[PDB]
Amino acid sequence: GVNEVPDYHEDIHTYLREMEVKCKPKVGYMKKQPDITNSMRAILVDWLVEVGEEYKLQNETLHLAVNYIDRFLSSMSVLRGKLQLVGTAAMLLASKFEEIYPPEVAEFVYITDDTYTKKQVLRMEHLVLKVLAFDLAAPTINQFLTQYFLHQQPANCKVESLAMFLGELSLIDADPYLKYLPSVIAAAAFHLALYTVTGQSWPESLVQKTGYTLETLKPCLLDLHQTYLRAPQHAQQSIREKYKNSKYHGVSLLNPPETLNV
Amino acid sequence: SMENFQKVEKIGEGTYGVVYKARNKLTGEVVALKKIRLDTETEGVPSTAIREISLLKELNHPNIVKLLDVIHTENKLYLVFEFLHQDLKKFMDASALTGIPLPLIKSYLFQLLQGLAFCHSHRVLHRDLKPQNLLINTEGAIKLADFGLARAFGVPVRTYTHEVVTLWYRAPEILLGCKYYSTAVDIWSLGCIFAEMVTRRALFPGDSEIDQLFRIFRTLGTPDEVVWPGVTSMPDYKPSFPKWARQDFSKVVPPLDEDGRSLLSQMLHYDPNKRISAKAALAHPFFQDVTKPVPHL
Ligand SMILES: O=C1CC(I)=CC=N1
Ligand SMILES: O=C1CC(I)=CC=N1
Ligand SMILES: O=C1CC(I)=CC=N1
Ligand SMILES: O=C1CC(I)=CC=N1
Repeated sequence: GVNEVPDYHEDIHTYLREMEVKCKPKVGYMKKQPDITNSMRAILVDWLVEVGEEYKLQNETLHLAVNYIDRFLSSMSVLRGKLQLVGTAAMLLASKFEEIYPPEVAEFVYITDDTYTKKQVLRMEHLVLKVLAFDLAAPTINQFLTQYFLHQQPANCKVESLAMFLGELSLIDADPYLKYLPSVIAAAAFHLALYTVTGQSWPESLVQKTGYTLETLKPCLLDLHQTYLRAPQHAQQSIREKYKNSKYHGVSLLNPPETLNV
Repeated sequence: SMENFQKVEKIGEGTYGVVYKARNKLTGEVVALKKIRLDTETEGVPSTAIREISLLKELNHPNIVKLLDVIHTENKLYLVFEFLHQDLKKFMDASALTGIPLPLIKSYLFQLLQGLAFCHSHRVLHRDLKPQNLLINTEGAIKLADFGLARAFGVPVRTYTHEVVTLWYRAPEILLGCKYYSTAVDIWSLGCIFAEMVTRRALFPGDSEIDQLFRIFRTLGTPDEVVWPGVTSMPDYKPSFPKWARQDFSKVVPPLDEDGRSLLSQMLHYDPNKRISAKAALAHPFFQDVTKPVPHL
C-alpha cells in the first residue's frame, strides 16, 4: 500500500536516475590527487563502516557519506593527513541529513582519536557544504536496492541482506566502481545475490522498470563477482565482519558462486 | 555579503531565529531573509537547515517557495527567499467575517496539491503542512513553504521521526504511533486545511493527543477494521474508544458542495492506503472548473 507509494514509484525512479547522474563523482579523480590513493580511500571507507556499526547508524547514511567524500575529492586537493578530516565531516553531514538521532559532533571527534579538534571538524563540515553547494540528497545504491527488492515477489531476507553486502563492498574500491552509476551497481548486486541464493536472474519486471538487461549489466556484474570472490583476501574486512552477524543473516559467510552464465 | 540587502521589517520568527522582509538595493527585489546562527564551537550547521536548503535546491515548482540564494559567513547563514505577501493563516483570520470565496478556496487547494504532488514525486515529505506554513501573494498564487521538518524518503519508507506534524494537522497513523508513515500524512494535513479554508476554523483543534484522537472519531466516526483494517491492532489504539458516528459533511462543512464533500472525505480517509494521493486528487471533479482568482487584500 501507501508505504510503497504506488502513485509515485515511477516518477521517483525516473528522478533518482536523473539525479544520480548529476551527483556522480569524477571517474578519474584519484589520478589528479597527488597525495592520496585508492588504497587510502579504501581504509577510509572501511573506517566509516566500523563507525556506522559502532554508532548503529543506517546503511543509507554510510552510502551518502561516501557519495559526499568522492564528490569533494573530485573538486578539492586533499593531503593525506586531512583525508580523515573530510570523511569524519562527511559522515557527520550524512548523519544530520538522514538519521533521526545523529551522533553529536563530540562523538565524531572521539572516533578520530583526537587527530582533529572540534573546530576542525566543524569548519570542514561547512567547507564540505560549500563544495557540494548543499546538494546532499544523493541517490544511493540502497535507494535503488530497496525498490528492486520490491519486484522480488518471493521476498528473501538472505537475498536482501546479500545484495546490501555486495552493495557495500563496492563502496571500498574506487577502482572499478567509480565508473558505475548507483542504479547499475544495485542491479548487479541484486542479480548476483538472487542467483547465489535462489538460482534466479534479473526479473523482466525490473528490465521494464530500469531499461537494464543482463547484457548491459555484465561489465559491472563481472567486477562484482571478482570483488565477491577476492572478498576474504581484501585488505578491508569490516563489511565481511559486519554481515556475519545474525542481523544480516550471516550472508558474508556464504560461499560465492564460481560461474555466472551469460 | 549582505551589503545589498536593506532590512525593512520583521515578518516572522520560526525554527531559525527571525525572518525579515528586505529589499535588494540594486535590483529592487523584495525578499524574505532567514538568519541561521551557526554553532561554530559546538554543533555546527543544524540538521534542519541542511535538510531545508538541500531539498529546496531540488524543488523548483511554482507552488513551492523559491530559495533564491544562500549567503555564507564564518558565523551565520542567510537564506534568501522570494517574498510572499502573507501566510494563509493571516489571510484566513482577516477573512473570518467576510469569508473566502469558494472559487479562491478551490484555486488554493488545487495549487497546494500541485506543489505537494511535486514534492512526493521527488522522494520528499513536507510533514508540516499548516496554514502558517503556506504563503500567498496578491496575484492569486499559494505556495508550500517552511521545509524545515521535511525529509527525503526512500521506497519503501522506513521509520522516520515520530514527532512531526503540528498536533491539529497530525494524521491518525502518527497519533496511534504506527511504525511507518508516508505521503498520506501530508494529504491528511491538506484535508484539514481544505476544511479550514471553508469554515475559517480549525477542523480538529485538540488540546492533547488523546483529545485530537477523540476529535477525529467524533467527526469521521470511530474507525473500525471495516473502514480502517489494522486499526484495532495499532500500537496506541484502545478497544475502549467510544463508537461515535460519522457526521454529515453537510453539518461538518455546510458551505461545501457535493464534489467538495467527496474530495474532503477522500483526503481525510482513515486508512493511509485508501487515502487519496495528491496526483489522484488533482483529477477529482471538484477542480473541473478551477480558475485563478485574486484574493481581496
Ligand atoms: O582511527 C582510525 C582512523 C582510520 I581513517 C582508520 C582506522 N582508525
Ligand atoms: O547584514 C544584514 C542583515 C540583514 I537580516 C539584512 C541586511 N543586512
Ligand atoms: O549559494 C547557494 C545558493 C543556493 I539556492 C544553494 C546553495 N548555495
Ligand atoms: O518567504 C516568505 C517567508 C515569510 I516568514 C513571509 C513571507 N515570505
